[PDB]
Amino acid sequence: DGLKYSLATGNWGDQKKAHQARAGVSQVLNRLTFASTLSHLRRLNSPIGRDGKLAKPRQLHNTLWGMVCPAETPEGHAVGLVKNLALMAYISVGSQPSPILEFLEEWSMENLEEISPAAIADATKIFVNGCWVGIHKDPEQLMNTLRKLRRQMDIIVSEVSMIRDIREREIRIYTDAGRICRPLLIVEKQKLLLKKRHIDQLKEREYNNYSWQDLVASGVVEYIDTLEEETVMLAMTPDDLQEKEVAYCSTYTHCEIHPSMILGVCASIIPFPDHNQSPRNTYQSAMGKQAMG
Amino acid sequence: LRRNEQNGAAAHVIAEDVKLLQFHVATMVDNELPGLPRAMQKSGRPLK
Amino acid sequence: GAKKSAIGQRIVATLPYIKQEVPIIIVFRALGFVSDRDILEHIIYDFEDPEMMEMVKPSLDEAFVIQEQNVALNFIGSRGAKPGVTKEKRIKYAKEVLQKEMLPHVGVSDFCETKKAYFLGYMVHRLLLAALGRRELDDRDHYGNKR
Amino acid sequence: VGIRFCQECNNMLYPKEDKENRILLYACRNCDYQQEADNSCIYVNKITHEVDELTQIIADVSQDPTLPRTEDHPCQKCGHKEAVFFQSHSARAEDAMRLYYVCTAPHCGHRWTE
Amino acid sequence: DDEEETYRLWKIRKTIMQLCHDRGYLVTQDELDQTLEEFKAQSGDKPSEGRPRRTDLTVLVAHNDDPTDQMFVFFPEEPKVGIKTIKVYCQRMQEENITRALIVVQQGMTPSAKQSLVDMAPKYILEQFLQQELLINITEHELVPEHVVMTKEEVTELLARYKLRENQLPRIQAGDPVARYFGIKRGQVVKIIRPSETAGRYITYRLVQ
Amino acid sequence: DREVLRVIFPTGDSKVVLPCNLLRMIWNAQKIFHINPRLPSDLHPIKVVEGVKELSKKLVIVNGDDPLSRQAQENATLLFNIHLRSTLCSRRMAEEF
Amino acid sequence: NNELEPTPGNTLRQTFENQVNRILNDARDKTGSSAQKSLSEYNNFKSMVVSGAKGSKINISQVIAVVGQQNVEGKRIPFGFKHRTLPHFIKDDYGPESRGFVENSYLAGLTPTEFFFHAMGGREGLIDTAVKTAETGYIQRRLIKSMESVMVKYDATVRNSINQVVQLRYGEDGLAGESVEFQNLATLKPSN
Amino acid sequence: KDILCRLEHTTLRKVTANTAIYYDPNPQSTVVAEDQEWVNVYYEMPDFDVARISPWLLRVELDRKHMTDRKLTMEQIAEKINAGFGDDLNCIFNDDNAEKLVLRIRIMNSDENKMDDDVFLRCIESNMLTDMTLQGIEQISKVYMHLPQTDNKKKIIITEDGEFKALQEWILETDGVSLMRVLSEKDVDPVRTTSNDIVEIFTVLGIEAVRKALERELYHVISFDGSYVNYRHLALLCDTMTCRGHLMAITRHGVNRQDTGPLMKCSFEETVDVLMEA
DNA sequence: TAGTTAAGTACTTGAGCTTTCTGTC
RNA sequence: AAGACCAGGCU
DNA sequence: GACAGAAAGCTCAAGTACTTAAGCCTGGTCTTTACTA
Ligand SMILES: [Zn+2]
Ligand SMILES: [Zn+2]
Repeated sequence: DGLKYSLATGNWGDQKKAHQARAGVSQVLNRLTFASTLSHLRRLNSPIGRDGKLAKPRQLHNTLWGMVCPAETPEGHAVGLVKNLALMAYISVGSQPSPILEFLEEWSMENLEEISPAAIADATKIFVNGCWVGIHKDPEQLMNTLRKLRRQMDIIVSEVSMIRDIREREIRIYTDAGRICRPLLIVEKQKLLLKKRHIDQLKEREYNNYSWQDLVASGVVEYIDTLEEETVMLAMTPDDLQEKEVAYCSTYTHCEIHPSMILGVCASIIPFPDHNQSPRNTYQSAMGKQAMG
Repeated sequence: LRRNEQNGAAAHVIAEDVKLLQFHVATMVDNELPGLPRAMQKSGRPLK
Repeated sequence: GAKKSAIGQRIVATLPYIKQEVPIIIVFRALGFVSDRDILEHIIYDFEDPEMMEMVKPSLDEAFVIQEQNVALNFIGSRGAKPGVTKEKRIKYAKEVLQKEMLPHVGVSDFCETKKAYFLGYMVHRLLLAALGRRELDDRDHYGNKR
Repeated sequence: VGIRFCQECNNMLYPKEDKENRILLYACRNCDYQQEADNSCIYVNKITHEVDELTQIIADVSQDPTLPRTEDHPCQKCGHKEAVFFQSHSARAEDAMRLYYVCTAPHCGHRWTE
Repeated sequence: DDEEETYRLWKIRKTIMQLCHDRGYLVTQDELDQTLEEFKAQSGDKPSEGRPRRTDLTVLVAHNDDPTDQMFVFFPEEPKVGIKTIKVYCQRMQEENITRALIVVQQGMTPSAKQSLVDMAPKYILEQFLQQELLINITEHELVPEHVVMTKEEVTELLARYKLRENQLPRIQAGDPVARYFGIKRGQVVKIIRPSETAGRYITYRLVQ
Repeated sequence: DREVLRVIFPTGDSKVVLPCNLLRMIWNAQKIFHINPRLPSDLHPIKVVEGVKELSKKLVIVNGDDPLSRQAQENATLLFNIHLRSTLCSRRMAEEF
Repeated sequence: NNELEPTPGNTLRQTFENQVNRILNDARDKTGSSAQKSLSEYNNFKSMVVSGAKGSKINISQVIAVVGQQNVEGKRIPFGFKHRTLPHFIKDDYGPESRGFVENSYLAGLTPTEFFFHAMGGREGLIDTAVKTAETGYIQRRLIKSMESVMVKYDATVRNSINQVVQLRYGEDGLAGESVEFQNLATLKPSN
Repeated sequence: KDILCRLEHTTLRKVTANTAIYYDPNPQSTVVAEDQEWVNVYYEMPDFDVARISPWLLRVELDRKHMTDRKLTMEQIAEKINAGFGDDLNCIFNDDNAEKLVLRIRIMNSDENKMDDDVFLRCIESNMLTDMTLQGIEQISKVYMHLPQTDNKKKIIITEDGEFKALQEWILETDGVSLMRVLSEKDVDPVRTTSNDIVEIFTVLGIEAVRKALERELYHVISFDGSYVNYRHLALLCDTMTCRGHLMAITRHGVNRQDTGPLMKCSFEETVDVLMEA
């Protein structure tokens, strides 16, 4: 009855403590249209109170790029507080940081009990799920080996995010659940790692048991979350930004699959959305859930 | 309280009943009194 | 105030299940680090920077009156949920609070006090870096800061 | 000037005035260790904060692929062409746009400002 | 120092002569208009250990209707005024048989001395004025319109014409700076004449309460 | 009246909100009565002044015979009377209208 | 190269932003003027704007020429990432493209970054529309409750419910506000 | 510009480059290199080295750019410090010839003749930097100077021909308001100087001035958008707000301090409490 | 079957400084 | 019956 | 009788309790009583 009540009424907590219980979860699924059903199944809610007149948490933040649809929000008191997921966005399910710590102990790291606190200034700190585990003195090779192992899927799951903040000398590793991430193509030097044989095999995908998981396992595509993007140099398209010009940049490390993947389910049905005004795109994203079919 | 006053039981129980009656009488007029436990219906719902 | 102008900025901690603010040095001494060199060695990772010393100095002076670990534990217990009748009861309650409700992700077994000291020292160091302007304040709407 | 510690209990030295010899000394109030001060300064305060940030910036920032880099400005000691450049981070100065340069090659950690 | 203090005293005296002229007291045109150099020559330039002490500056002016009423303006030498000093001023006031006087305080007055001013009210009426308040004539500001104190006969005619009881009029409090400037008491009615961009002119009446 | 206007309106803003549009009204009269500007007029200049003076008495905002009522009436209608006299000037009537 | 001199009363950042905004606004205005001059007499956009039925000269400029700079909270697009706006740009890039200047027009279509910056720009307008209403309504209600009893009596005086006099004549001239029009004094301005 | 510098608040901290506390046990045998010269010039025929003089030295440096921007004088600074604190500091200061602009401060001579000496010198530094108030009027953060292009801030006068001529004159706009002392100031125009604060205008000029100033503020905030609202509504609002003789805010407090019927008040913002009091 | 969040104003309270009367010289 | 939550629409 | 100290007093800054929080409209679903005795 506890599971049944909390899933039926929507109040999330004890029924006797319903005053302290959070509400609004587990709404009735919308069946007006298939697009409405999909948008309802892919939706995010900010717990910030709807009554708050503070504008800041409602504004479209830069870090929503590729993760949350910029066009699709409800109109009213909930503007910017209810957000829909991008098409290629994936939410991490979480994993235990048991193998990562063991590999770090194998990779010459110093435990938190054995540091001489005089040598802690030059070395780089290492964080795992927020917990400071130890220090390391060669961040470059460590970060290279970690990225190689993640790309080979060997002992680091592709859902694990690794971040090196050079100026603050910190290295952060998250295996935590709830992190939002999206796939990107790896760029080595000025060239994509995606080549014509991969495309041939994917075009012959039927009766070849070769799929997106085999594409991931080859080290061609990589999952990247929000705060790892801070250390990423992204190219909008390969044929345009990888080729030599009067150069803006040469250290590109990743490339988007396609720029249209930043839109949500309801905003992906709009023809020519870049030729319209953004309020009109938002209005269409809201009205598409009410279109009959 | 009328019964306990007719019995004359113990001055402590009379005072406790007086406090309880004060709470209920005040809470019938005002249930939004801060610093005090707001009255509850058997549902766990607060009174109007 | 005369005191406030002389001291400057003091660092205080709001521990769970504890009534009011507690100075950082008192918490560090309660963790088992009596000596000021060890406390500053956990707070400040490089002794050649005088601005960090100038920022930290008033906090040391505020908590000079407590020098013993048991005295610091009694000081913390006096501000617990309820004042314990006996001093050792307050000491035990404060020790339990500092083992369980203080930084549970760092550890729970009684060996982990050293790691708790490092993590608290890192927190204070990050606060000092923000106060010196050497780091940018964290953005609450940064979508990587969210789960 | 900066902190120093008593050599027996490793606690803070703080300054006192000797009244007879009329000299300053450092005494740790947890003990009787008295040590004559060699710096005649106990407290300094750089109100205008005109300290150049070259000491705050590290040479490891050269490995950041998202920083810009130009061939125009050469390094002084080695003359490697490549040098990543970036802006100040001091919040409180009479200027806010000057570029800090770090030499890009693996062993030359040379940092300079134009 | 002393040139600026001379300038302040000249400003205060000019504002006090304008005050007295506006209250209906006999003030000659030369006293209304005194150049800084003329005032300097009259009162002997620098004040500090100099000729214009604060006590050198007191003003006696006579009312136009009756020369018996008169009025004194005092300039206490102390930064703060006390009950003793106010009692000395009241003793001089009784000796000279005058009924109305002012006090120009350099910084402020103790509440015990403020209560002493009002305690005297049926006998002798004393009004406190801060030094800064008299450093400029607020009546000459563009925002302040013209204020005219009405007589009792005019107030009666006003109330008979509009058939109004006294409390039905707009009000002005006695602590209003303009009410302090004109020395207006509770129960009196002021007439305000201000220009309007719809009519051209408009007259408003404020009761003093 | 010009001196009064210059006192009332510093900065010289001549745009004023008033009840009845005298220029439109004069233009209506010209077209209603088929007035030829090319020909001499038969309107005696005394009657312009006298009609303006008599009309100004018939525009009453404050009713009363007391001096207070007269002053209130004058203050209420000062701006409109100034505008009316400016527009119904005898020279202006003889030249333009 | 530190050759820019700071304007009086302004920070170096403030004057740098002012100069860049001046340049971009001048560019957007010139392009709009050229686009408006290029319009034919048969153009339906011009036929709608000139008559004042709907649309405007800035709408024509944004449709044909340049959408223009996008602003958030009255400022140019901020740095949500560490020292850059998007992961596509390099750190410390204050150029027009990096900070939200939309070079293309609606007819030509926007690039992906300009599209995201325009979405950020429209979100601010949507938020302001959603937020301002409560405060405006609360002000309106408080004004009405404060003034509800003020009324013109048969004395032509304006009095509240307590018969206290607020104005001796309504509007200080006693006239209703619907029959009045704008006029010129014709005696105020002339030379003597 | 002279009036701008005379109107703006300036603390000693803005013109001070850096501060250091030294220990110099004897006047003449100084630990700094350059101070020896003027030290001997002042102490060869010593000014008040008559009682004992304290081992602890306070030493402030002054940036020449900020010192000369505000037309300050080191003699002025020494006079202001000495007058503000009394004789409890002895001030030693350099001539302007010295490239390193130094003001050598020691605690009272009559104290070396409660707080510990160096700690007291730190507390003095922390007091001077925030409180010394070298120039101008406090609560005045910044003052801006510009030539207005709008006719509503331009001085318009009547020429000898009776025409209206608009003049361009420098005007100042401050951040922070202290109206009374600014109206007192030399060469400031008392007739036309105004602020945007309503309570500040009230407590200075009275109720009719607030009537007019509030009318102007409301007109500005309504007509800034380009819209037009008839004068009568603005006049009625101002008259209702200023009718009772004091500033009646249009809130529950201001509306319910009117002596109206309780049934009118219960219908606005305090329903049960109004009736309870009645 | 019975019970069982963020703003803003008004009011209170505690720190700092006046008069007057009462005692002692 | 009534109460509660939620979603959407028009400004 | 003249000084000083101790008095009641008084005023003036911090801290605390309390208030409001756009208008209209359409639906849907869920639940009042489950737990001790
Ligand atoms: Zn020691
Ligand atoms: Zn180099």
